[PDB]
Amino acid sequence: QLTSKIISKFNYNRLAFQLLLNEAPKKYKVYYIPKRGAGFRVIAQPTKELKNVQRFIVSLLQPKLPVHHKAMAYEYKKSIKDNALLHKDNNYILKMDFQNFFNKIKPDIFFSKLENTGLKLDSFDENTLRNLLFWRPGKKRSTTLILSVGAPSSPFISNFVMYDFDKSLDDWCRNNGITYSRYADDITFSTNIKDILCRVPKVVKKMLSLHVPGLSINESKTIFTSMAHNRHVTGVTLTPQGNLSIGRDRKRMLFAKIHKYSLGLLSSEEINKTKGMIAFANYLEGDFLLRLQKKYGCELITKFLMEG
Amino acid sequence: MWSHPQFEKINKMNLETCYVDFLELESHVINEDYLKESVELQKLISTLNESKFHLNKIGIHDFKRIRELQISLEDDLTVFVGDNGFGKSTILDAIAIVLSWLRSNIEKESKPGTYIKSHEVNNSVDVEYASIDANIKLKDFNTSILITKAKEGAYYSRNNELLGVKKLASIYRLVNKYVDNASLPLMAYYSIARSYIGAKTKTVWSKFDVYDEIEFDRNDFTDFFQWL
Amino acid sequence: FVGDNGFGKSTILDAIAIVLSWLRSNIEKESKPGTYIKSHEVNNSVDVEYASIDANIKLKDFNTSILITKAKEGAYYSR
Amino acid sequence: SVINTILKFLPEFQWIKLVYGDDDYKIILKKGEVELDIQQLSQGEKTIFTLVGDLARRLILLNPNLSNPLLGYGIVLIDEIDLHLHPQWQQTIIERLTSTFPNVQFVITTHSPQVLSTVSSRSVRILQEVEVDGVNDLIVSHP
Amino acid sequence: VFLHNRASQEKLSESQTTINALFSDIQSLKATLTQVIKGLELSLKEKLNYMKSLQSGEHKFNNAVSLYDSVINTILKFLPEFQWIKLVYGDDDYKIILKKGEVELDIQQLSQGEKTIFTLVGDLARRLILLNPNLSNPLLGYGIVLID
RNA sequence: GCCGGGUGAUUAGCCAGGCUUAAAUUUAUUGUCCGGUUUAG
Ligand SMILES: Nc1ncnc2c1ncn2[C@@H]1O[C@H](COP(=O)(O)OP(=O)(O)OP(=O)(O)O)[C@@H](O)[C@H]1O
Repeated sequence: QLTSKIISKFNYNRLAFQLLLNEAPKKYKVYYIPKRGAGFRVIAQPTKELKNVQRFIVSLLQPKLPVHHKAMAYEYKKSIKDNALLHKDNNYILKMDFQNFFNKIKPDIFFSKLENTGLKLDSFDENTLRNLLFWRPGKKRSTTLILSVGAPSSPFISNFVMYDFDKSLDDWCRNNGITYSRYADDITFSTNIKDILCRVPKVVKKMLSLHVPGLSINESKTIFTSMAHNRHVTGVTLTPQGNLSIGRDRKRMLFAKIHKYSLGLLSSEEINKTKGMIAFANYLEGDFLLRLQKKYGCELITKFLMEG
Repeated sequence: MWSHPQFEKINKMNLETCYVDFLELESHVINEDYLKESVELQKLISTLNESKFHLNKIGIHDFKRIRELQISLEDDLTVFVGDNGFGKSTILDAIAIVLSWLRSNIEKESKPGTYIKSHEVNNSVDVEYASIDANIKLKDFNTSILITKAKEGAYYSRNNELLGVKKLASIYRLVNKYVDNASLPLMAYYSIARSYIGAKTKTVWSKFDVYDEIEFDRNDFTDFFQWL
Repeated sequence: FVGDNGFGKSTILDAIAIVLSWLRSNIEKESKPGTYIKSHEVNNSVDVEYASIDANIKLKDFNTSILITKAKEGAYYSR
Repeated sequence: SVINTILKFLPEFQWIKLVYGDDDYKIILKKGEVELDIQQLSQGEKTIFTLVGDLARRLILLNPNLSNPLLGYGIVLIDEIDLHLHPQWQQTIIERLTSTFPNVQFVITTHSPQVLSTVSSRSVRILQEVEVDGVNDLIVSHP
Repeated sequence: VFLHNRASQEKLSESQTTINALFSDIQSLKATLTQVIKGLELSLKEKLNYMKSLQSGEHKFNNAVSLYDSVINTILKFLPEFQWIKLVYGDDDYKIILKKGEVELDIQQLSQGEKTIFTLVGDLARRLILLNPNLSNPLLGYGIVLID
């Protein structure tokens, strides 16, 4: 019973909750955000009244839906660093990604997967769930529902959906000495054996067709790389020695910013700008602050840190 | 193909950054003399001029006979050797298909090009669609493009990726606007139908008449005579 | 219309003929195309980019308006 | 420049002229000691005439500002370059095409071993058929 | 197409009194005409020509199926890669089906190499089979052929 | 041999000036106001 708990928690009468149930799939706002380079991107976000009931639903369903341990996105106590620590000691790397990953998830497949787990729900639960977590673009007669992004409940649903695909691909890659990992809609493989990575594009396609109908591979974003060129995994560089790094350009970015700060020629906005980047770099590396102290002295760094 | 507040990022001398800088600058000044004499226009023109057009690589999946295959092309000369029925023509039509969308978007934006015919997809049972991908490198600037078609009778959709070509075409049109006699790239295709070779008294010639079609056939010979 | 000039009073009638054609087409069938402005009819001056025609139809107190425009080849913006 | 470019591929001719007839224009060649008309040429010379003339017209039309318009950029695709050409002309067509237009990318498909005797090893791709994993497929191999 | 229809009707039977059926069809056409006029008259003459099959009545050793097999094996002699050729009826129309390896192809999908050979050989044997209607092996007549 | 990648140190410092190291034809850095990770008030 889920409708009763929601009614009790938010103190909704029968009529108000019926109205919210009817008008829920249309309380979204569409807007554009700039692109790094040239272009634009389109997002859709719900209202404040719907967001805090979506978070409640997610908190209610979290301890009952299994999730594979190879997905390092939107998970507790996991991040980019734990994703990159898997491939930090391998030579050859291959990267692939999907095509319109989020809007290919529909309530038919969500309820099909939900029925297989053995959890039984009444008609009322199915009706409330369908009308609360999905978006309806187009006119009022569209009768099509997609998840979208920018909604607090989409990432968990997507992670739960791709469980079978993760499980089946894992034990196929393990038997051939290949490391595998997925982040949102990005998939990475890495290994040391020569001429073994040319066979996986057909395998992933067969798995995608067999385990989750509808999805497909964007074939224009496939990458092969080795130790003779640039290597990075989701924004962190891998030196040939086998250590994580941020890149030489950013190191000289920060060294020059701090040197210009020592002469008192930095605006107050750039201080808050650089402090976050410094903290992130220190977390990624573990020895950035020691090098800075060994170069400029602890007195100046401490004064800069306590500034503002 | 739009404007931005010019996110700082890190220092670079990419052609894209010059394009964005010029777009940001032109949104403020109104006098055309200043724009026509600004240093950003000079930087954009010099970068566009010294860059050399060069197609980098191509890949084919499930198109005609070829099942899955990737090629890399040299920047000056390439030759394919084979016997009959080995898909020598298929590669050429694939390249003409991908180049047609760039040809179309220069005349006028958001104009469609050439699609995949319904009888080109592979005849095997297990196929579902066909795709072609490509990449164009302007010295240090990279673009890519994907064209695909789903097999008739299926019920799963596929789209095309057309951000790169539209963005590249906008640079050419913007440079063509502020320069009197700007040049354009040359694209041509000499199919096996050159065998067929064997008026209203046109008076005006321009550089956009050669962009009517990518292939060579029939009336081009007639016009050559009138031009000569 | 009275007067002599090089542009010719005929061309104004042609403009009206273009507009009415669209009205006729839509009556025959929904969203049927009409008659477009060909590229060679745009002015040849160096300071032009597009050509347009604006018309208005009155029916008692019911007002409608139609705009038809075409841009030169290679224009940065389309209409 | 156009006339000499066309004459570069046909060494057996002397000059090309445009003569105005009473009601029409005529192009007159001269082979050996006999004047010829455009309709009295063989198939091979017609093919070369049309190919080179079209390429020169396109290049000149696209690059008006250049002092020498034959130096533009672009890409050109040719299928079965050896149509209606004897082996004597087959051995020298490639290097003349590359010498006349030096800044144009070329993609060419061929059928005969005569042309293969005059191409560098770094620009040859050879197609093959190989059955792998029970499925027949096409491969490309560098020499 | 005509040679195939004759092959099916004549050698493989499945036609009963074909001449009588054609005569009845012509009678029904005449009744409809009594009940576009030039087209109807031409169709009536065509029905009479079909009813004249009994008048022809040869069914000799060089029957329609023998000619069909000779033509098919003649074409297949020049194309070693292929396996079999057939004529498939579907959607109220006829189409040609070729088999190569493990994939069936139509006629539009061939390359120029086999298009030229198929056209030249088919036309040459068409004229040989057509202008010598008496020889036991029709590819034994006389003539002169010029090829450039 | 050559070219292209990795970066501790160096410099009124995002340019440059030096020492190391890596290799089948084979990366050209990404989306906020949502989600999870880092720091802080
Ligand atoms: N839909 C299809 N499915 C399978 N094979 C196909 C299909 N369409 C064409 N083919 C194959 O394509 C082959 C011919 O391809 P193509 O014309 O590219 O080769 P080619 O002979 O080298 O070319 P060209 O002579 O035109 O220069 C045929 O032998 C046929 O088997």
